[PDB]
Amino acid sequence: QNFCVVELLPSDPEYNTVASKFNQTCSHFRIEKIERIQNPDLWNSYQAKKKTMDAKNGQTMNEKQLFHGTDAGSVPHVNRNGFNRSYAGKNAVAYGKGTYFAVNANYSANDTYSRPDANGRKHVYYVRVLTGIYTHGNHSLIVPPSKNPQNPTDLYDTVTDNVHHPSLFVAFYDYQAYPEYLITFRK
Ligand SMILES: NC(=O)c1cccc(NC(=O)/C=C\C(=O)O)c1
Repeated sequence: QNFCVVELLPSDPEYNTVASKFNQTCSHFRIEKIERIQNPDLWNSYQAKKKTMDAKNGQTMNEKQLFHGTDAGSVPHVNRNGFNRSYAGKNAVAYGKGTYFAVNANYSANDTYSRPDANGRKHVYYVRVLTGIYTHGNHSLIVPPSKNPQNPTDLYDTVTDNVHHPSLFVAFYDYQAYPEYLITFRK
């Protein structure tokens, strides 16, 4: 429930990694700051989920770093809780009801997701997400579908808009995502 926020200096390698990724598609924005969110209990629950996923998915690289735009007022909620059940920015559209994450930052930089606040600042997290093994989503999902109807325990881990060339992923569970970095920027 408790956490720390550490601002990255522009000259730190970590700053540059995050900024470079963001700027692949968001170079016309101006980055005001980049912070690392340190929430030990959330990190520990996320690592336990990764350890379980890594034990079951074979060679799959279960983790992706993806983007999530949100309004200024959701930042304290995400910082304490991650993208949990009460997170007001969960969405229910063509790929299911859950939390939506973008492969590319420009998608999250849309004003609909990273709403500019009264000072014009926009907020996009760069999030460790356990994408695991995924399939094509659909509007009815609140959890991902089962992989094999002949042994329906094991579900897909996430769903996506396009299995072989994804642009977004939907995660349905708490502790499937860790809000590692917060990028504050403007137009
Ligand atoms: N909030 C986000 O940054 C984000 C990331 C990826 C996708 C979306 N999209 C949606 O919330 C809804 C529908 C969709 O893309 O088709 C938002």
